[PDB]
Amino acid sequence: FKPPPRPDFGTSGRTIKLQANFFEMDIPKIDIYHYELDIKPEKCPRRVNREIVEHMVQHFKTQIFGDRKPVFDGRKNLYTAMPLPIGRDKVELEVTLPDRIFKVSIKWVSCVSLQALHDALSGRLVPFETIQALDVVMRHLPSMRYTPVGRSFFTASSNPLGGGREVWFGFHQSVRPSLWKMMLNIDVSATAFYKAQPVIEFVCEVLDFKSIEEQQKPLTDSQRVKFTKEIKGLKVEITHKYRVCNVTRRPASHQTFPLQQESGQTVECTVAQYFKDRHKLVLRYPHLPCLQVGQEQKHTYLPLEVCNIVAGQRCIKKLTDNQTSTMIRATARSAPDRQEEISKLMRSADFNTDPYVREFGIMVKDEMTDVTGRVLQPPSILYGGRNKAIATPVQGVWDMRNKQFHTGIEIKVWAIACFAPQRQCTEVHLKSFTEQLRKISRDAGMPIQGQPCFCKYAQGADSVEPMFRHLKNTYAGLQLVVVILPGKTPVYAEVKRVGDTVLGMATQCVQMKNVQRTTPQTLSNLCLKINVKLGGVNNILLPQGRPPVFQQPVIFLGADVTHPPKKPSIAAVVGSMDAHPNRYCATVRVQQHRQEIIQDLAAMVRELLIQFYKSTRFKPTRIIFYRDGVSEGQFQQVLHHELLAIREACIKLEKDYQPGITFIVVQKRHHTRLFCTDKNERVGKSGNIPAGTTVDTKITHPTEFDFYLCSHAGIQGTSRPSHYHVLWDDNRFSSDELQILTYQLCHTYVRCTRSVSIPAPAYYAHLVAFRARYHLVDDHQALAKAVQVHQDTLRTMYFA
RNA sequence: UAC
Ligand SMILES: [Mg+2]
Repeated sequence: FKPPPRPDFGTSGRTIKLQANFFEMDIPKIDIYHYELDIKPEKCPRRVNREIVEHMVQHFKTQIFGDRKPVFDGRKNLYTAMPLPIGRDKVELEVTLPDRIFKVSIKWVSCVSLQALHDALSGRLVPFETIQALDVVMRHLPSMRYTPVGRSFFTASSNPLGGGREVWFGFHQSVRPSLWKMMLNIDVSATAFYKAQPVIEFVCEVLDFKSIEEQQKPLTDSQRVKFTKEIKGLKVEITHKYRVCNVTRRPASHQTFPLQQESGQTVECTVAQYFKDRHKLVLRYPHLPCLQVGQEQKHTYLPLEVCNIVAGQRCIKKLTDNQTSTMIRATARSAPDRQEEISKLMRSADFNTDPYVREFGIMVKDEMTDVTGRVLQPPSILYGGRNKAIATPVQGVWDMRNKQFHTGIEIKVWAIACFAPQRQCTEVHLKSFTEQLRKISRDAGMPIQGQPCFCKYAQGADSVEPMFRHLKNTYAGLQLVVVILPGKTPVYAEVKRVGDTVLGMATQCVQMKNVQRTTPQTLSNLCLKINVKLGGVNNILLPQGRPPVFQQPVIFLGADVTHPPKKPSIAAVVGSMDAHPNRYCATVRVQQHRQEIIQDLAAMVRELLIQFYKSTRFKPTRIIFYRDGVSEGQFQQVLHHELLAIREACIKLEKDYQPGITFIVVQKRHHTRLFCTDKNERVGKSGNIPAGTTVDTKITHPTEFDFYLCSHAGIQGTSRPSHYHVLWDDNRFSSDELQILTYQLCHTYVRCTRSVSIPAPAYYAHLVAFRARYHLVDDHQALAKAVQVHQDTLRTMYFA
């Protein structure tokens, strides 16, 4: 029901001086006053409402507001520093915007006690409405100055991404509680928007046209479908605002609509003819389709040449890899650089001279918060082979030189399928590839004995299944099929579909591009996934160097949801199947569109418990549950349902079975940044904090059990420390034990010899759902059937 | 193949 209080403050690890992008706020103790606004029409966008309120305050200045500067949230709530002279009773007013008349009623609703909040920060376990009030106050002005996106703000600076897209720089701002004081979280952000250009040029940039003069013919269906999928849902505006709901198949010269003549009779009329009659405009490009806007019952069609893409539209649809890369190159910068940019941002914002921040007596410190962090000692890693070499993670990174796999799978029989055109990928390529791969393999501890028994060329996904159907039937004990493919191709999905869901064979693909030039590290990293794909163990945590939670049987779960770019959401939960913990088992379900809550969690947890008991012959006395990607506002419901789901999964097994459940939420999408005070502590060109820095003081929840942990070594840009919030804990973990455990689990990721940002279970869950995505593409019964995995595939970490 |  309620998250546990904080048990203790972690004392383990080596102390480090840090600075967090949290800026202390001096909050007065006075009572803010809360008024409610009912504006009609009631479905106006927040910006219009803000303009209405502005003009309202400036208009009724004489009898209502006076010299007071109230702050507005864009919806229905208006706050004032000192009370409005209206009393309890509701007042109605009219506000005219320069041609429209708005009826705005204002009635006093409540009082916001800043003292209650102040005291909550000091042992009176926190009012959300007060924090939200402060938020409104702090972001009243930037909301009117810039383009608000969630808790961020953006503007237009000439930073093309291509695709009709652009880069907008801005910032994130959020009022946040912390022990004792109120913090202002300020970070530099940037996101993708759509350019303010004519739809013609949009078509040009989407279909790679240098000019609209080319393609002097009607569009390929191929093209229409792409442009349709690009512009659908976007707002346009007439050059003489509408919402594009569809794109016509027929050109503007032939696309018709029911036109009512003055006699009353209706006759079908072409868009071109209508624009020639009504607007005296002859379409220059009548061969091009139309944009169906508004209601589909309205039958409203607009030619492309008379529409412009409305400025300020954030790009939500998934970015291409090149666009994403460009975004990275434009946004990524070292930690000191980002810190300086946040400083310039604070200087530019100048909260202390803000009329509204002044009005409410709020004051913001210009210095980042001094926080003392602790670099946790990393776990050693035990490898196998003759040596049984122990590797020590230096800066969250280690290697496999003079090291073999823990239990390297002896590869005797295996096949090679190349879908690469043989001109591009030739016999000698395959030979040098298998040669190099074998040397690196023997050096890795997973010996691929003998040349490949099978090795053939093929093309088209249509031939994937039967080829496999042949292999499994002609080679006894066939362990692995190495599939070679060039560039983007749906054959990967087919190979994964048949391989994981149909026949149950381990498949390891390589890009054709990476076949010809082989680097020892690439091949080694390939073997890392190949070994775990065959059920082997690459490496384990040092047994003696582990938290006491491993004293009695414990299962580690990792859950995540993934949402579609009608298409269902994918829920994925994985569980540890040994005591290392290395090998994991996977469960995956399809569920309601954009439903974050794992609906069928109980069945999955039950299934994982069953597999655990089958693999270890033990009933886990403790269940550790790492939940990914849950907003701070969705906590109570996801906890209420999923905790009861795990509990019910335990009860459905046995009446007496009640293991301790630790419900933890891992957040990676936040704006908490940590910087090194001493330049001697900076690591790499990024200048980031080292791998293992843990912050559970100062900027963390005043009462609850939460902590920041930066388990990964920043390679590029500024590191984002993973936040962990303990929603439940029957096991009564200490801060040190839980933080160390969470840190050590980040070293159990098998796809790389380095510490990752989030623990292996959550990452694995993400991989499972991401694989289910490819399992889908190729009614609920059929989907759940297509996502289900072959039983022989099930034991093994196929998602690796 | 591995933010
Ligand atoms: Mg997720």
